[PDB]
Amino acid sequence: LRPTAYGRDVRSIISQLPVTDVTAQNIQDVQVVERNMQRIVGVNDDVAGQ
Amino acid sequence: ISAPMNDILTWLFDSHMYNKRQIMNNQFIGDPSALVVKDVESKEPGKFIRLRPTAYGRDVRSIISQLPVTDVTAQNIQDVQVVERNMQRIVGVNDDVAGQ
Amino acid sequence: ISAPMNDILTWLFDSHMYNKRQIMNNQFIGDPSALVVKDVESKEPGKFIRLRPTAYGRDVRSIISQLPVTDVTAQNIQDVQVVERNMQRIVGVNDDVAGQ
Amino acid sequence: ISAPMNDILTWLFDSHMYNKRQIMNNQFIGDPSALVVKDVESKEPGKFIR
Amino acid sequence: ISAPMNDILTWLFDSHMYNKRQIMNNQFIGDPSALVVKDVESKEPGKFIRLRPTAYGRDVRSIISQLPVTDVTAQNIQDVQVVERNMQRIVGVNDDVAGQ
Amino acid sequence: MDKATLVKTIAYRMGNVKGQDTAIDFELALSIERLEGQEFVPWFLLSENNFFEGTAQENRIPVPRGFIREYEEGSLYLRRVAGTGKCLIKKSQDQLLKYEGMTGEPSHYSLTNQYFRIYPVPQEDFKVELLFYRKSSTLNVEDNPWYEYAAELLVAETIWAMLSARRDKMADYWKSVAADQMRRLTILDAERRLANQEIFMG
Amino acid sequence: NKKDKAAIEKWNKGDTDFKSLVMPYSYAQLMTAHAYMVNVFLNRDPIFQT
Repeated sequence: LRPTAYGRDVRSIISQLPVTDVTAQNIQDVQVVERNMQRIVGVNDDVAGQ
Repeated sequence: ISAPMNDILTWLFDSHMYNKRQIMNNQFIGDPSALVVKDVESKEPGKFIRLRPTAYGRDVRSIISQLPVTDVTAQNIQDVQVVERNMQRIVGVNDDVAGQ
Repeated sequence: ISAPMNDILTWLFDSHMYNKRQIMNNQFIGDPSALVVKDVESKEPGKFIRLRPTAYGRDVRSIISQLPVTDVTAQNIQDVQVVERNMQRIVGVNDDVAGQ
Repeated sequence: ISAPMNDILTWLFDSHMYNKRQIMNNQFIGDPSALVVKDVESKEPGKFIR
Repeated sequence: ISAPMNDILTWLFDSHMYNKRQIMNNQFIGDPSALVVKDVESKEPGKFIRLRPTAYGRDVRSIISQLPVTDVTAQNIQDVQVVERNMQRIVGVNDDVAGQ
Repeated sequence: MDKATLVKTIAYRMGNVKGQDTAIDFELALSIERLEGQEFVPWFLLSENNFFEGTAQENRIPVPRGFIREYEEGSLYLRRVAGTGKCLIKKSQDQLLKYEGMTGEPSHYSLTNQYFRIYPVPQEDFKVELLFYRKSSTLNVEDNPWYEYAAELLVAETIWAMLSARRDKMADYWKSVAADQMRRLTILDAERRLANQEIFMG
Repeated sequence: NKKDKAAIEKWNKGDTDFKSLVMPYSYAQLMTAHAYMVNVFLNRDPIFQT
């Protein structure tokens, strides 16, 4: 700490901004659309089979 | 054909590596005045860092503490795995689509 | 061909090791005045570290404490594992590709 | 060929062993004045430290 | 050849055992004045330790308590296991090496 | 500032007093004497390197003349004849009784009131050096350090004393002023010392 | 190590302490290798064959 701040508490001065990606769950959605694509084309298709 | 994707992979790796380099080292933040210094700088196994008289009543935590750091770019790994699967699909060397 | 990668591995190991060297030893931070010293320095199995006369009525918990240390470079291990897999891919000695 | 590595192993072991030696013993911190002492120093199974 | 190591094992066992001897017994810390004594010293199955007349209105929880003790030398067991494996390596009677 | 300016300022700020001039000098010397007795020691009371020669078989080394304390970032150093040396280590006396009779160069010490003790009792003449704090009257400097560096603290303190005898209530005010001046002086000492210094853990 | 002489003294008195050592690993590996070689060449029935 600088001279003018000799007695301050260390915890208060610097901190890291918190960030989160809310678009990180798009993965479950990708998986659905792909299954739906297999259904139209019929190359490796869920239907016909249990 | 695969060049466009490969790059996305290099970008991911490099970003992660550059952000780790900058912040992942152990470092501490503290008030210089309250402690006797030569004591701080010793690696002996048991050592008492003696406080100078003024801080005899202060919260010890306040005097010395370690800055907290986290890498937010450490989840790029899930993303790498997706792009690689997508790469196997274009080339067709070991591919998911043929039989899932 | 693989040297560019190997070098990345060496950097990781060395960084972790140096950061460990600096902070691992177990050290305590404390107020010298409040305790009788010869007592602190004894390794006998049961020992009462007596407060000094001038501190007869103080609370014991406040006077001495151990500094907390953590290694933030201890996760470099997941990163080592990736680079090694990538190395197997260039050389092709035990390679992930060709196979599911 | 292996010498350089073996050493790293000896260093690790020795450091650990030296740090354990210094601090791992049961010890207590207390105010001498408040208690009757002979009581503290008894190993009998049930004892009231007055 | 193995004596240097065996000796390390003996030190560990002995340290743990001596530290246990010193503090294990179950002991209580309390204020003698507040309770009628003969009551404390009875092993009958249901017994009410009565507060003395001079303490008729006091709260029961405050007067007597059991000192907390822990053995910090109780983890020496993980360390014993390592040294033993290292001993099998020098002698070669039941050895980890040669085999995965 | 110097003594004449100090006396003039003390007389002026006490109410333009003119009759008393000798009492001001008396209570100006007593003010320094009182300040030297308190716990806080400024940086300008640090001495220079001093060496002591001692005969064989005496472990007791007398304390230096104006000793107040031992310099923390300092040590007692044995200077061997060749010019090399070692730094002696301080322990309590109880802790240094194992050594009686073990033989060799001195290695540890204890301070017990008026005497430094070298427990590995030397069998030949030795020589040690030390840095420590001293009372000013014993410093080897041209002018009292206090006059140059802490002049305001001095003025206030003197005024309190003089006024307290006349029973004005202004005193408490001047004691508060002196306390503030000493509080500010303590911060400088740290700053002066901690300037251009970098601290690394371990 | 310097701390070692003290430990040896404790042991003589009846007590126990830590004295330093160099880890085995490398030795074990040489010995395992020597064995492979002895078995492959020397322990055979004819040894030199034509």
